Amino acid sequence: KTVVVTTILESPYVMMKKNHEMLEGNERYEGYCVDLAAEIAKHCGFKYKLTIVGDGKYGARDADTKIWNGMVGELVYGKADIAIAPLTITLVREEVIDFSKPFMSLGISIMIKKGTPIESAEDLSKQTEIAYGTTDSGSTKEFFRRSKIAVFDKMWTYMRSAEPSVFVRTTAEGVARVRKSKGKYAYLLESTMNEYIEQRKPCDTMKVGGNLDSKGYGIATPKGSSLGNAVNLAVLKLNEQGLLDKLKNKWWYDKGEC
Amino acid sequence: KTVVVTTILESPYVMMKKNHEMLEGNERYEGYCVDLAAEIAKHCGFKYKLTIVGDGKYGARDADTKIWNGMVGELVYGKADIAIAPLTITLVREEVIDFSKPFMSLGISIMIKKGTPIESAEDLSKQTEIAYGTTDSGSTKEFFRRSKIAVFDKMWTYMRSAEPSVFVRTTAEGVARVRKSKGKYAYLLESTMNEYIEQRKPCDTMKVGGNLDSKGYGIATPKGSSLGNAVNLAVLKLNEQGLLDKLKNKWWYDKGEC
Ligand SMILES: Cc1onc(O)c1C[C@H](N)C(=O)O
Ligand SMILES: Cc1onc(O)c1C[C@H](N)C(=O)O
Ligand SMILES: [Zn+2]
Ligand SMILES: [Zn+2]
Ligand SMILES: [Zn+2]
Repeated sequence: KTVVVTTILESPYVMMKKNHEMLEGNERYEGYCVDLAAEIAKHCGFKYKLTIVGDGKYGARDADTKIWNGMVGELVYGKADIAIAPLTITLVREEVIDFSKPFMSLGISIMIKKGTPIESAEDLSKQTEIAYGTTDSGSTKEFFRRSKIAVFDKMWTYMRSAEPSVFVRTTAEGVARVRKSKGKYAYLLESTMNEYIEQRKPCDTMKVGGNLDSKGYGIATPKGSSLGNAVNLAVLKLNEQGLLDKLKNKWWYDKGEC
Repeated sequence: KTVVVTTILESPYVMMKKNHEMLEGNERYEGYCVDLAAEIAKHCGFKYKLTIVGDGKYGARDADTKIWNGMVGELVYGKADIAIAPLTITLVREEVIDFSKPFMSLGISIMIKKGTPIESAEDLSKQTEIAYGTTDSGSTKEFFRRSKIAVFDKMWTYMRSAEPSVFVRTTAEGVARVRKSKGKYAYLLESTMNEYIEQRKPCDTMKVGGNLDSKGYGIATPKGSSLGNAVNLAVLKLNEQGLLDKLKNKWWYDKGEC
């Protein structure tokens, strides 16, 4: 009956509302994905319940245990019926779950503390004073791990061996490390969120260079789910109507602090 | 079973090779989609024949007969097994055919001669001296037809009633019209092509302003096709391998002549 939506607490997609403690259910959260979830449900005609993924991860398969974690995992093991989050459409994930066409287009990028002498990935690879890393269990980390491109492979070879760890558990943790490391730490994260942070006080971070790749986020459902077809048509319908662009402007730029 | 591939002669996606005269079959053509078709065929393990869409159209549904034309029509009516072309993933099309995840990200844009006083869509809508139109039977013409957004809607009302016709049969016709119109004609087409033409002699056109939307091109197969699954995963693999980006630079900028 009520569709269980797995999502992640990640600003500006899903965030705890100001006085959420005084509210119930879906009304406790606000964000791009909360707005989208409400629309996807309206158009597909289903009641739903927003839920925050238990392990706070996007989703990766543990080689060896072979168990999927994050939102991907909740879909795979049947804990949730659908995932509405900034979840990247990738091959290893599409092999175990279904994705609608993209609702947002983006790519990996470099976030620096303003003033950092770095202008590209090539710059990062060619040096060592400035450490750099990615978010722990997801598509960005897999991108470098699986890359055959010289620059990206050089970066992986360093990152995978760097001590202490250059990987962070969450985006907030990477942004903080960037802000606190006095230009000695750069962060590899998707452009959508790099751009978001660039507009939030203290306005001390910046996105540099072009995107490392081009890809998208999709609404995910368990393989062979009944919701798949309709959510995909809903996504296409809503993008064509301009809602998705309207929502990015709302959560990114209208609410800009810089 | 040799796979019949429907595609369209559209630079730099598919073009007749210089020495096509004494060449046969697939060898007669070259371009981004020619390499892409070879790549996907390789990964999906099938033999194929490139064939040019008979009516030279991307694909639109006649409102009276409800009959589909273009590459979409060839797929719907079983004249082709797969379409490998710069074909845009849209709702009306996704309803009759299947599309893999995007192999290219893009958006509708504005092509001006060069030196013409137009900075954006808003500019076009506020004047009458400079005529502007789109290509027929495709997603761009649909974008404006079904657009509730003030500027785009206003633009449609002008283009629809326009006399003479501001719509063109092919992208080649639109580019020629912009080039010969002494800046009195602006063309609405996708960013991918706008940026391609911008890098080709006589170097007299230019893309102005940002894209009007964000979408993607997908490899299309007829509903319930056996090829669907594999081609989708192959597209994902190729994008992640970095091949699509390799192909983009090859046919767009390495060959750039401006
Ligand atoms: C959001 C976000 O931003 N940078 C990132 O790596 C992520 C996580 C990424 N979207 C994933 O699905 O793994
Ligand atoms: C290519 C291209 O470039 N501008 C355009 O309108 C098109 C056609 C568009 N890709 C379609 O599928 O109709
Ligand atoms: Zn709605
Ligand atoms: Zn290959
Ligand atoms: Zn007719």
